[PDB]
Amino acid sequence: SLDQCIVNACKNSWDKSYLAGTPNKDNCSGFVQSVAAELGVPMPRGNANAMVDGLEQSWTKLASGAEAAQKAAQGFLVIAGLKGRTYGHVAVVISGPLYRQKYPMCWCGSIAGAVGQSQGLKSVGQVWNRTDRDRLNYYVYSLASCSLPRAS
Repeated sequence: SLDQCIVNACKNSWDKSYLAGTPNKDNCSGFVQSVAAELGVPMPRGNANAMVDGLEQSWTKLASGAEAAQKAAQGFLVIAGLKGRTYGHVAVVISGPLYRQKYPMCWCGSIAGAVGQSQGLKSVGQVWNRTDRDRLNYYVYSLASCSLPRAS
């Protein structure tokens, strides 16, 4: 794919509650935490702003959304993130055609409701406001999370 393991982790994480009592579909940071936990990727703790701060300090940053999609297609966990004045947002980037040839497809939950939610059917350029989508950071983990295709 080779992002099938990541897509699977997204699907599995959608109905989980990383923070007890708070469905991940209603909590962007919790959703990403559950995905990372399933994949065995260490993550900074906390809300979206805190996670972005941690990723900024420790993870390789990609140059573009196009590169983000390519890395996800190679089996890497790639997080799109941007800090907010009051609330930030984070999302998992997956492989797929770029929206407006620029913005990669994603999975994310959000307390905002539908506008901040994507089950792989929206891009980061639809979830984030127009004044934010060109300001996103894309962080990739140092090792691929996905495995070889099935042997048989």
